[PDB]
Amino acid sequence: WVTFYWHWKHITLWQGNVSQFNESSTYLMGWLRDYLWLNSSQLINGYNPFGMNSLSVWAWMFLFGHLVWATGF
Amino acid sequence: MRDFKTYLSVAPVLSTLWFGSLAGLLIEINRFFPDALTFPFF
Amino acid sequence: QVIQPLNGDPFIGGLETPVTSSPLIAWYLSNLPAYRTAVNPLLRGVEVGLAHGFLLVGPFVKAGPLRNTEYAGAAGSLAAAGLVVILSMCLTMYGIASFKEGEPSIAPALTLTGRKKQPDQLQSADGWAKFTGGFFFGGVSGVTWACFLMYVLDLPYYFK
Amino acid sequence: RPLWFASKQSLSYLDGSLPGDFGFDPLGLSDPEGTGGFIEPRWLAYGEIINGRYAMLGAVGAIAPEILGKAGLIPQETALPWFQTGVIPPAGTYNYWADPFTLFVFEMALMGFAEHRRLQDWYNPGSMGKQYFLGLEKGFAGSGEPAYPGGPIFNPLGFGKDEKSLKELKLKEVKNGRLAMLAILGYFIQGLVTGVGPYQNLLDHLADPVNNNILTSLKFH
Amino acid sequence: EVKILVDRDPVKTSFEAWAKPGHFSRTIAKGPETTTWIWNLHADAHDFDSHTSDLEEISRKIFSAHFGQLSIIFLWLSGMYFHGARFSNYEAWLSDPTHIGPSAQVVWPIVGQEILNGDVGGGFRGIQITSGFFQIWRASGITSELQLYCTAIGALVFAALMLFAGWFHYHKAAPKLAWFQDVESMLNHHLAGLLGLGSLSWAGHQIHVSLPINQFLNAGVDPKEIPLPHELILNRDLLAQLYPSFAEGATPFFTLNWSKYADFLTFRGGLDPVTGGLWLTDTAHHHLAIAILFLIAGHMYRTNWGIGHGLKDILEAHKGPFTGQGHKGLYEILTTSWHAQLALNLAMLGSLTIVVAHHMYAMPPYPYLATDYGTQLSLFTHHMWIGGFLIVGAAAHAAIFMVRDYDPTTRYNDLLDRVLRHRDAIISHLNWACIFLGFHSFGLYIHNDTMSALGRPQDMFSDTAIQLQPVFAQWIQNTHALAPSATAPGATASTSLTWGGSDLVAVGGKVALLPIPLGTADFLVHHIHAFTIHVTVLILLKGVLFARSSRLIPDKANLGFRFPCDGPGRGGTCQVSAWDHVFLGLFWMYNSISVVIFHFSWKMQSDVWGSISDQGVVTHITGGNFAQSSITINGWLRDFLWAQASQVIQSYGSSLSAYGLFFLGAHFVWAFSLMFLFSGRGYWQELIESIVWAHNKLKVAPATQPRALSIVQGRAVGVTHYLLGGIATTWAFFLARIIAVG
Amino acid sequence: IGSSTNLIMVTSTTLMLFAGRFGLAPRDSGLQTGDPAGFTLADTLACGSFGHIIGVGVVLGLKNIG
Ligand code: CLA
Ligand code: CLA
Ligand code: CLA
Ligand code: CLA
Ligand code: CLA
Ligand SMILES: CC1=C(/C=C/C(C)=C/C=C/C(C)=C/C=C/C=C(C)/C=C/C=C(C)/C=C/C2=C(C)CCCC2(C)C)C(C)(C)CCC1
Ligand code: SF4
Repeated sequence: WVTFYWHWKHITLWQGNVSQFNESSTYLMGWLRDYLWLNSSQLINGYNPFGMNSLSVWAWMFLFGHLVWATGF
Repeated sequence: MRDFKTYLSVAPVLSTLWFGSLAGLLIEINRFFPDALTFPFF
Repeated sequence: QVIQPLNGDPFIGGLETPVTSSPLIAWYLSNLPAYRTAVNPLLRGVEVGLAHGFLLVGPFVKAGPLRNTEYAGAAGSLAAAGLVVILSMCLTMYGIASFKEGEPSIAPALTLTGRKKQPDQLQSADGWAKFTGGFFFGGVSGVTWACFLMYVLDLPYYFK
Repeated sequence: RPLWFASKQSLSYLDGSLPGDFGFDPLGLSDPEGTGGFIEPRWLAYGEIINGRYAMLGAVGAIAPEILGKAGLIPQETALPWFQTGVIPPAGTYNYWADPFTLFVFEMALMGFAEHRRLQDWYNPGSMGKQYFLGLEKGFAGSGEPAYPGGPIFNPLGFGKDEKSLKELKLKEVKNGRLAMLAILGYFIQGLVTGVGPYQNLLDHLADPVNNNILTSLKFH
Repeated sequence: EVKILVDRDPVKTSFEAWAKPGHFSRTIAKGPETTTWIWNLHADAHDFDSHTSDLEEISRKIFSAHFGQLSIIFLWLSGMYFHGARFSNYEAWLSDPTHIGPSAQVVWPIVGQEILNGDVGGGFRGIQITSGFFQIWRASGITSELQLYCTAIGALVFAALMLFAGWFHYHKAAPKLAWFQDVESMLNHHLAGLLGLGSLSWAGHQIHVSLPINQFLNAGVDPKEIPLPHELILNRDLLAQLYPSFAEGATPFFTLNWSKYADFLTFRGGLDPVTGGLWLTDTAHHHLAIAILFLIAGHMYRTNWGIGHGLKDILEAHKGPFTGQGHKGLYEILTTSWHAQLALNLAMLGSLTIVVAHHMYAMPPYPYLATDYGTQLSLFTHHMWIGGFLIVGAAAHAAIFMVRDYDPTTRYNDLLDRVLRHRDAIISHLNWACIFLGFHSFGLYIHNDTMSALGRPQDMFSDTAIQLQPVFAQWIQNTHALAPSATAPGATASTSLTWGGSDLVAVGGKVALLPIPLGTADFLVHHIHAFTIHVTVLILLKGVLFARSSRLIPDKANLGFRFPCDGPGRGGTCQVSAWDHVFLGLFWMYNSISVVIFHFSWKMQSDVWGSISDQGVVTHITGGNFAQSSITINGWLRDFLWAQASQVIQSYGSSLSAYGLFFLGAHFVWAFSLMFLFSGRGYWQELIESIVWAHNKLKVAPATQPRALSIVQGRAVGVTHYLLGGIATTWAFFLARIIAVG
Repeated sequence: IGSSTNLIMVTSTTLMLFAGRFGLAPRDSGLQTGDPAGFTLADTLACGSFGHIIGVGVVLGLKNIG
């Protein structure tokens, strides 16, 4: 929660779009959509059927973390 | 009749009646006094 | 009555089935090198290594990262040899973990009929060491023979 | 005793005591073992008697207006097939003095009286001679047998005072009743297949037998 | 010997047992000493086998509970028919089914929830339904709300009749034990009188009512001007204009000139181009043939007359050298154990529900059902979940049979004994099969993900790469595509449009069905399906086989079917009961069905569903990306979850916002389940001790001493909330995505 | 009628009844009749129904074949 708050507030401040955080952080759907869904496009597009880029390692580690998080279950 | 009233006094039936009455009261209050954010009577 | 108890014994954790105790299946298992108790473990290891190293070359050559290049024949075959270098190594560690220098063979000394049988020398330090050395020699020989057949002598093949 | 399709199970309880007993019970519906509800043999015989009496009324009532209209006795506008008298309004409706639902309510009330009284006789025998009902309750005491109460109201002429005469009349009643409910089922099936009425079916069969049969009627109408 | 054996007035109708909670058993009727009693009161409520040891009372309670369930079902059906009569746009939907969304529920204008009354079309505002009742009513010939009202009233009357019958057959006239054990007459009546006569009556309704009304509807006639269904019965010429064979009556049937009925009884196949569903003549002939087959299949078993078959003799006649005595003794097991029958019937009904979902998606039997994408997705997903739950319950009750009703001293079966003797071989072989399937199904996905992440797309298992083509399934599709040519010459078209050919049915600019291509992606997903099914089978069968004893606990049957553990001994004996095996297999059934429904949704969105242009081209919803993206887990995460969740996360402020709220709430409940799943009772009890001290300080502690939930109850709560959250998440996501874009 | 269908159905029903009566074809019984072999109404109905099924199948197969 702490790092979600920090990262979203700073990633809205750095873009000069603090209104998005000020209007979307008051409800949980704003957290789910404007932070987790919106900022993960380039992460999940690290490798696609059309090729890959330098963010492919972060996509692979993302899925690796999802898998090892689900394995402890 | 005493046994039926005892059944009406059991926990789920009494809870259902009480919470239904409370929900109806709250719904009617929200119809007659809608969109209440402050207490402006004072 | 097709499914019997294991050697007439219903209180042993097993059963006698046509997949387990068929005469043809028993013959085939007894003629395998691992079940040739009276033979030198070096020869059985050589045969096992030859077969396994021969069969290991195909997957590495045909499914390797360089399977579509000119180096498909060599490098993948080398990988197969490398696996043998791994596999024998594992065997060697097993030979150090299980068997000691001063102990005799721990193989069973009886048969199904209950007659006295000389125990297999494979379940011993010297026997397993000889088996592992024969496995390594047979593995590298089989990998070399597979490479020679497919790519040096250029025999016609379907190559999957 | 004559037996028609008697069974070994059926003869274990059908001993000839009931009127019109021929041992016919292939399904064993009157078996006295595990008996309850409406499957009681006494209730089954009572229902057979009541159904037979009602069908003896109905098999004549559903064919008399057609015969009277053919004979020209009373006006032909009231002479209709049984399904054309407002029983089935798609099949035909007649304008009586009352709405059919009003007539249904009147019939329901009158038969509710006349039949809940009979039901309470069945539940409690002799219970309708106790409570005051217009002074007629003295004629509603019964005789202990629900199907045959007797008395001055239901047996005014005193028929069958002798036991052998009573047994013979009971046999005649159950036999004519069974024939009448067979006739009522025939009325229903002939209306479903032909749809011209039972007396018209009889007249068509009499005019020609070959062209008018069950076989030459499967085309329906 | 097969008679009506009924005892009169066994149980007195009174409210005395209503006033006493937990009257059914002894350890519970003593009164609550702790809070756990309350939970126990809701755990042993329907466990009639533990209340009494007499089979007769158990069977009577079962019969009346079935009657109550039927009454509830009839009440629910009456509610659906009423909410289709009032608060619905069925009459508007009848005129324009291709542009008006079905709706049968309207919300009241309170606390701003009236935003859920969406513009579904037809001058109506309300919640769009996906149950497909409108398609059923159109296929039934219903063209007015009065008919729906009459059906609702009739279903209310039938629910009252079912409730009265349930009271009557327990409190007044209860059947005896031998009445229930007459399995032969029950099978005869349920094959000839329930299924056969029901199919015959429905075929009669379709022939006499559904066919002419649907012909008038598909002819463009306005629904209010269509003749009433009874007018086509009284007037045979009205039905004869559409189908001239009706001019001949039933004489072609009685003279075996059935080929004269070839105008309303056709083996056509395919789909109706006008409506996008199966031909109703095909359904009429199908139900007629099914009725004949069931009616001649219901005169098999013996009864009061010597003709017929004996189930005991049939079972005893089948015995082989491998199986020894064979099926002898199974009749006495099945006729004296309700749990074995429940296991068998639950397995069969779950498999039937699964095949029902597959055959409804493959052949839409109702008009304008295939072009309703929401209805198709909802029906497939719902019946998949129902089938999975019933299949899990099958093993759940087989375990109860093995623990409770199994004994070899009496009612001994040789087959079950031989199964229990080699159970280790079965479990180990299935374990190896599960490992092999998991590796060669999911490691391929991992390999594809790694090759794509390493910039090596030529090394993946793709169509443009190393190809794993389903040659067998493609051959089956090709064979069924040419079935009208050689193997089934009496069929005009194929049994479905999902095999092949140039056929394509499109209604109202939307694709109904297409020849579904099969490639490497379908291969990987189907082997993933096989792996998940095999693992669930492994868990459930291991629980069933080891429910009695094992090498760890030789007396596990004495501990019971549903017990937490046997202590921390033997290294730990946690979750050794078969109930815990069911609890574990619930998650795996959830996983398998979730993967199945994800596969179905993505495959039909990419390769089947879409829109038809006036020129003739077809554009799908997701543009056919299943072939290249679904082969990697990243493709499922991005192009399926992330891409299609935009329709459920952006539904706020519109009529689909309830789906977004349910999305968030289902995520919340799924997370909430992990508290029960990951924790243990002792910590919560120790915390409850401090809370109890806090209440006792202010003289407010209750007499019912608060206790933490039991171990088994904690697992049950965890798995229940887990399944609820993880299923409602997919429900909201699917519904919002397929309503917003479909 | 006397047509091919009538002959086939009559022959099939008669043959099935004869097989159930004289041939080997046929703990829960009780129905009694007057014929000496105990060929009750249930056996008559069973043989007639099976013969009707066989004759219907034969008629509808020969109509398609010719
Ligand atoms: C109204 C119904 C009826 C009833 C209740 C009875 C009752 C009785 N009969 Mg009688 N009987 C009837 C009609 C009926 N019968 C008819 C029509 C005939 C002439 C064929 C006979 C001739 C007869 C004989 C020869 C004998 C009896 C005997 C018996 C007794 C034992 C059998 C039994 O349990 O019947 C219970 C029967 C039923 C509950 C009737 C309903 C059965 C199903 C529902 C019928 C469905 C058939 C219908 C035609 C199809 C519907 C189509 C429609 C919608 C168009 C019992 C007292 C035996 C005796 O000892 O007499 C005292 C005996 O030997 N009966
Ligand atoms: C041919 C008549 C017949 C019919 C139609 C049925 C049909 C049914 N039986 Mg079966 N049953 C029969 C004969 C019949 N039975 C016999 C002879 C026996 C004793 C050997 C049994 C023993 C039996 C048991 C022990 C149980 C059933 C159950 C059921 C129900 C399960 C299927 C289902 O719910 O689908 C849905 C089907 C329908 C709603 C379609 C309409 C069927 C109508 C409503 C039923 C009327 C049928 C009834 C037998 C005749 C009326 C009796 C009269 C006195 C009123 C279903 C209503 C189970 C149950 O659900 O019980 C409540 C159950 O527990 N049956
Ligand atoms: C491996 C082969 C096999 C298979 C695949 C099945 C499969 C099936 N059987 Mg079972 N059965 C078998 C062997 C098998 N059986 C044997 C050997 C016997 C003789 C003991 C039975 C006895 C039996 C009966 C008597 C009935 C079934 C029925 C059914 C179907 C259940 C319908 C359902 O899902 O509920 C959906 C709803 C309903 C229609 C069923 C209502 C509930 C039923 C009536 C209750 C089962 C009660 C049973 C008699 C237990 C009494 C215990 C007693 C000893 C105290 C199911 C498809 C039912 C069927 O025929 O359905 C058409 C049915 O009536 N089975
Ligand atoms: C088809 C009908 C069917 C029938 C008649 C039975 C019959 C029975 N089951 Mg079986 N069972 C079935 C299907 C069926 N089962 C299925 C499909 C499963 C897989 C989930 C199981 C798994 C199962 C287990 C794991 C157990 C049984 C046991 C029992 C017995 C007691 C039931 C009990 O007391 O619960 C009474 C009722 C309740 C506890 C209700 C619980 C609430 C449920 C879980 C919530 C459903 C959520 C709902 C949709 C969400 C709405 C939100 C809410 C706010 C309203 C009884 C013989 C028990 C047993 O015999 O014990 C020894 C037991 O241990 N069954
Ligand atoms: C999401 C992650 C996850 C994973 C990966 C697993 C893994 C597995 N489960 Mg578990 N499980 C999970 C979650 C998970 N589970 C949850 C949430 C529950 C709660 C219900 C369970 C409960 C459970 C039960 C009840 C059962 C299993 C079984 C299985 C095994 C069968 C599959 C198989 O062996 O295929 C092969 C292995 C896998 C697919 C795992 C991934 C391996 C990949 C493909 C390759 C890794 C590369 C290679 C090893 C290189 C290593 C690198 C080196 C540096 C070390 C397997 C170990 C079943 C089993 O025991 O049957 C044998 C079984 O009965 N699981
Ligand atoms: C008297 C006698 C006799 C004779 C007898 C006879 C000859 C009889 C006959 C009888 C008969 C003559 C019988 C019959 C029967 C029949 C039946 C019983 C039928 C049934 C049917 C059915 C069942 C059908 C079905 C169907 C349909 C409905 C449609 C679809 C298809 C089918 C086919 C399935 C003699 C001389 C010997 C001697 C003395 C005695
Ligand atoms: S942790 Fe709980 S379930 Fe496990 S052994 Fe201990 S008491 Fe039993």
